[PDB]
Amino acid sequence: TFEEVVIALGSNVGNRMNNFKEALRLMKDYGISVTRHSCLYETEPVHVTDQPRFLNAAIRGVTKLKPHELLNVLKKIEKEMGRPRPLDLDILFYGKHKIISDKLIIPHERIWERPFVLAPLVDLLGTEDIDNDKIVAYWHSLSMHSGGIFQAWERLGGESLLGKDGIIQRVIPIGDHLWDFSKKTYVMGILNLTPSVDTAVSRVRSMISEGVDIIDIGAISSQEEIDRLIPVLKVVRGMAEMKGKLISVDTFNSEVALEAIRNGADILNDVSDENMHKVVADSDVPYMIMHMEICKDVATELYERVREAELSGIPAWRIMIDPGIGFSKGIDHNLDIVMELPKIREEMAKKSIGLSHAPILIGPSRKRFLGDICGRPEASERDAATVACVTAGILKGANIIRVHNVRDNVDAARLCDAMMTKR
Repeated sequence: TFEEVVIALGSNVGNRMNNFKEALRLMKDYGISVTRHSCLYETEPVHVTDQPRFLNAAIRGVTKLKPHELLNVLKKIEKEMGRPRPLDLDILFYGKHKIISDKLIIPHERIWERPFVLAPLVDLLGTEDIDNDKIVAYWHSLSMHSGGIFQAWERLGGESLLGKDGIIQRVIPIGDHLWDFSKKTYVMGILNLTPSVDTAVSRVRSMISEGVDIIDIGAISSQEEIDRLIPVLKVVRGMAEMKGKLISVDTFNSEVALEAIRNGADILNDVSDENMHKVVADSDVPYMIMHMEICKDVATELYERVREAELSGIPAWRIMIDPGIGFSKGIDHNLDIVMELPKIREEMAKKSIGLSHAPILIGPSRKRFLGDICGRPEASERDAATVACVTAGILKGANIIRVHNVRDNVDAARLCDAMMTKR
């Protein structure tokens, strides 16, 4: 009926991400249902060349098509996009057993010595979830030196391969650029619209001189919200000071999402509408999702929502995570999220290793819990507590911090990044 497959994607030709976007469409139409996307990888060349760097990924899906039928749809997509060849599609795994034909070694022995194949492969697999992931145990056993796919990766260098002096980098695509949200801590400054246009621009100008990276503009009724957001969105986007800076926008209203994307919003931050998945699917914008036994609860809660999002055509490689600090009505839960960020990632890794590597944004800034712990009932008096909390979260792995006081938190990010530099 349906056989589970894993296909690798590779491109260093044209708009590399357009090729991957196109391949994913033609895969759907020609009878391939993609259930899981890997993270995106940008691989350095291991020899001297003037060629562009490769973008490498992998997908996992169900298909009726037989091996030779499937291979021919991939060869078809390859030629059809080609009218040098833009896009490599390779079958990594078909069903449960090794296939051999004239040219069809599935899985080829090369995949256990290619980090740009193995890293994205690993992301499609959970470390536990054996209950619901029956086919994976077989893939593991097709490894040439045993210990599963996971130990093949480890043999190559595992996660040590990504980072400072890395062969290869996990990257998030934002329009025409690739951002490595793991290379340093990115600081997202809050610009709130209910505490006008001229104040907004001077706020932003100040955040930019304070060291900010990303501007979070957040504003309920579908038109009221368009009327407040879109004008300042337009202005902020045009600012000369905002060249090569990102803008996230905070909404749950698909119509605000669509209008914001159209008007220069780089990241869309949902907090929760089935129209939304569709808006974010047509677009090329990163999709940040917020969370609604704490580690396990947050992991699985998040996972369920990412599985939903992948299935509705939103790859995991442009999905970002906020565990939702300071929505929990209590101290102990908020401290856990910050201090147990690596544990949340293990719990995510159990269902999806890819999601375990997704960039994580924390927003502790002047939340009540800092107040209750430090005796700061005035929000504005909670900045020193916020620097401390943000320093903890970065040390426990956070990649983005959502802050009110840009300068003080930037000083903390710059220091955390110097401290965590391996030396």
